[PDB]
Amino acid sequence: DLFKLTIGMGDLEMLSSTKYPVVFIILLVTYIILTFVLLLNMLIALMGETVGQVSKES
Amino acid sequence: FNRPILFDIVSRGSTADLDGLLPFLLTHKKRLTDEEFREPSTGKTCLPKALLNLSNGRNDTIPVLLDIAERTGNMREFINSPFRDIYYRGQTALHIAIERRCKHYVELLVAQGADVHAQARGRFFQPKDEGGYFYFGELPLSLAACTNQPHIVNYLTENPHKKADMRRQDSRGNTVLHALVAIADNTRENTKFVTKMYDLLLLKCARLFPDSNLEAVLNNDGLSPLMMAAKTGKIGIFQHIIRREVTDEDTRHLSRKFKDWAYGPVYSSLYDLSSLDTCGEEASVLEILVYNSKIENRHEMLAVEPINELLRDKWRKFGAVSFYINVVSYLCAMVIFTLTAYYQPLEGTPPYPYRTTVDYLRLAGEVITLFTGVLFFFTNIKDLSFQLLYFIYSVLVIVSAALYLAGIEAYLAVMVFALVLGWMNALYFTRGLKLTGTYSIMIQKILFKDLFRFLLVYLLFMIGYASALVSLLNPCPSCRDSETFSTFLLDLFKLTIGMGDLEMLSSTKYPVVFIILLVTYIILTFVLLLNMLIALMGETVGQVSKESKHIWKLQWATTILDIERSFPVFLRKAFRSGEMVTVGKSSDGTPDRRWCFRVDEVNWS
Amino acid sequence: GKIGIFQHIIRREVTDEDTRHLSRKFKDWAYGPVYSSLYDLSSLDTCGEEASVLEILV
Amino acid sequence: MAAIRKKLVIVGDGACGKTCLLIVFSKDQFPEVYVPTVFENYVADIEVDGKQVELALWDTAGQEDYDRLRPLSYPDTDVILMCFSIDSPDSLENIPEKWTPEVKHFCPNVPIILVGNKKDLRNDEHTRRELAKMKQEPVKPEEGRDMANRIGAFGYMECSAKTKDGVREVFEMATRAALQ
Ligand SMILES: Nc1nc2c(ncn2[C@@H]2O[C@H](COP(=O)(O)OP(=O)(O)O)[C@@H](O)[C@H]2O)c(=O)[nH]1
Ligand SMILES: [Mg+2]
Repeated sequence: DLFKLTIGMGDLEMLSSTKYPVVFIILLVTYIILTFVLLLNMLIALMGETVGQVSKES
Repeated sequence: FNRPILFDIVSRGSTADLDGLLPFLLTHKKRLTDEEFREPSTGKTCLPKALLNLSNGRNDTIPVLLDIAERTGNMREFINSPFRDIYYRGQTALHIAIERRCKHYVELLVAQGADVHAQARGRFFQPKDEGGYFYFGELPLSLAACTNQPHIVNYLTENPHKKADMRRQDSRGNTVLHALVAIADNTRENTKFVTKMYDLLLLKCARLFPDSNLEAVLNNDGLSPLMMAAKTGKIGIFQHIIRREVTDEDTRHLSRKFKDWAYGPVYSSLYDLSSLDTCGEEASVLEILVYNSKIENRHEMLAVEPINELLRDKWRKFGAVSFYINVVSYLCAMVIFTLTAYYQPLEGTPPYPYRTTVDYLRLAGEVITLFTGVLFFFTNIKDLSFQLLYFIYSVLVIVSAALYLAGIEAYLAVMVFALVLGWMNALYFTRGLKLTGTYSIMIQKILFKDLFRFLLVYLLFMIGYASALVSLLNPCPSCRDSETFSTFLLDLFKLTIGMGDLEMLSSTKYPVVFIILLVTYIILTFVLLLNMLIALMGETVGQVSKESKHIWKLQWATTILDIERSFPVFLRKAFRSGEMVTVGKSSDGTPDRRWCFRVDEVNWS
Repeated sequence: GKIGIFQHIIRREVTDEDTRHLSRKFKDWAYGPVYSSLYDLSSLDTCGEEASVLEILV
Repeated sequence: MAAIRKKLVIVGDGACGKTCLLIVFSKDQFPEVYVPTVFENYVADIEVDGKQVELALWDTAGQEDYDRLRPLSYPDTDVILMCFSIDSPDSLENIPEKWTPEVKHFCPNVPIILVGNKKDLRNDEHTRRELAKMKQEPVKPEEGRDMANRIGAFGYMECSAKTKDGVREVFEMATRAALQ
């Protein structure tokens, strides 16, 4: 369910189970933003090599 | 006769006019050091004015002034009158005679009895960071040393009258050797006399005082000249000190790089590991170099052969084994914590029965994670790139344990948050890997702190705005009651993400203002997220090609030093690098047993 | 927004002793690089009696 | 080894034995006729606990321009020797009112010592008669400790520059406090 949620909208049914939905919201949003930052880093690596390492290596 | 005309007489160097000053002073009981002969703001007496208006390097009015001063009996106060202005406070007439490169006048004042240990405490005599221009060590000998005046230094240290000892320290504790490290740049012309004068003064202090090492007098900050060079980013003097060789037999115990054997081109050199590897006994130059040094020349100094080979040997001896042991231990501890939280029954209010064997396993795992947390507190309070995140994790787990003992169910949430931080912290172990290195270096800690600030602002905004909206709701879907706020917060978050439904608008009495407020709220939330992403990309691209190409050495050095600091001091000494070798006889005649590291090199010239 | 004449008027110093009332940048003392100058504050920190060059400038 | 330098500042009322105390400590000879208003630009070598300390004796006066340039002596000080004559009490009652504040404003967190100079006059008949003419008595040692209690100073010792009694232990205490 979490893989489905992180790949696409999932209606957030799990907050029905939780006693405290606010902490669940905070965890979800921080996980999404951390995943976005990690994606941005592991893809800016290639972009940085493309704009930084073609000076004499290409 | 008068200050305005007298200051003109000394500037013009007219000895024929100063003839009547002495009878005037005798008949009026006046001395050249009274405020009638001193500039009020700068306290500059006659002699400092006489020391800048020099023609052909000589000013004949100065001997006349000194002769008048000795007759008045104020020679000591005239020769040592300090400036009082905040920008030049403490500057006596000796500093002016040393800055002007006038050895003859330096001799004259030192013979007459000038204060050879006068500290210039002015704002211009402060480090550049503290808002100054020329920091030379505040002493007359330090000024000459930093001005590249070997003859004046020799004269000051070998006066028949009064010699300035090289062991003296200024207000900040910087000795003459420290002042040569704060005035040393990285240019080739500057480092060819800073090192030369450094060695000159070191040998001079070695012969004068055989039982004292001038490179061992720490300043007020606890830094020797080597550690100061490492911290302040001075590569040339740092290399000279770490590779120092002296040939004179009397003072050959000051060397640090002892040649051991040679075969044509190849030769083995034993470098001395003094302050480079203290095993935690005192500050170590390596630790200041990796952490405290904020200069861009950190990688150059880490590339110095003794340091680089020492780090490589530390990695070879126990670095990889202990690193993998730490990785396995953390991973297993986190898995245990995840299991114990999961299997926790949470039947009604805390605490819960541990009668069952599975319950006993939960209790044991909780004890294990509590021990890990309290260990992290012990380390942190002993201290008092992931220290802060290991601390916050431990504070969170202890707060959860305190809530669980109190009987508050809320513990799960706090305890869950701690576990999340534990998984994020594991990335420190992944710092070395090239793929996720750039993320583990600075993102996970600095970006998490800025992110915590950002979602703190976001949560306060969202909560206050939810209260503002529910103020508008129809009291009696989302009708106003006791539990309105939480469900309304859920709905608001759902609309922010995109999975929300406009069932909110059906309840409200005034649709138009509700729509206006919601559209504005989407605007501001989008602005917050956009600014968050802007900061993210900005301090992501802050890392550049030169950075990402140089960081790895520094990060591996951080990994190895942390692993080596994690050990107890006896374990630190057990895995020491290098071996004791009889380098040679000391000043007292006893052999010097120094821990030395063997580095093999070639010279083809 | 004439920077040159504004700058000159701000630090106008008249060496002549017959008419020194015109000067604004008096020199209390000056040893070496440091110059301690009394800058006249007339029409700058007006305090509401007169229009302030600060108010117009900002 | 290296001799550390401590900055000592001696403040007090007019004619309370400040410059005389400094001269007695430094040159070992009580001035006979020409006592200077201020004894300036002198460093004195003292040994405390087998450590060499060079005391940069700074003198302050209350006459003419000296009142104006007394504030400039305070910066970078290490110990403050506030002075009051044992014979003259008016300094004693003035010490808390003016001297304690002036020193505190320019010298925070700096050791403070108040010293009873001209101690020899305590038993002097002429000075006792002069005080009785103004309905006054010489400062008692208990009064000195009571004054030190108000300020909270490091200590209170009496000095007699003319007799060269107490002129050494006071500076030893001052440099010991400065070494802290
Ligand atoms: N009886 C006595 N007289 C003193 C003593 N110290 C100083 N005097 C006299 O007091 C006078 C004033 O002292 P002085 O040092 O000039 O005062 P200051 O300039 O305010 O310190 C001097 O002329 C001394 O002769 C002392 O210990 N005992
Ligand atoms: Mg005096």
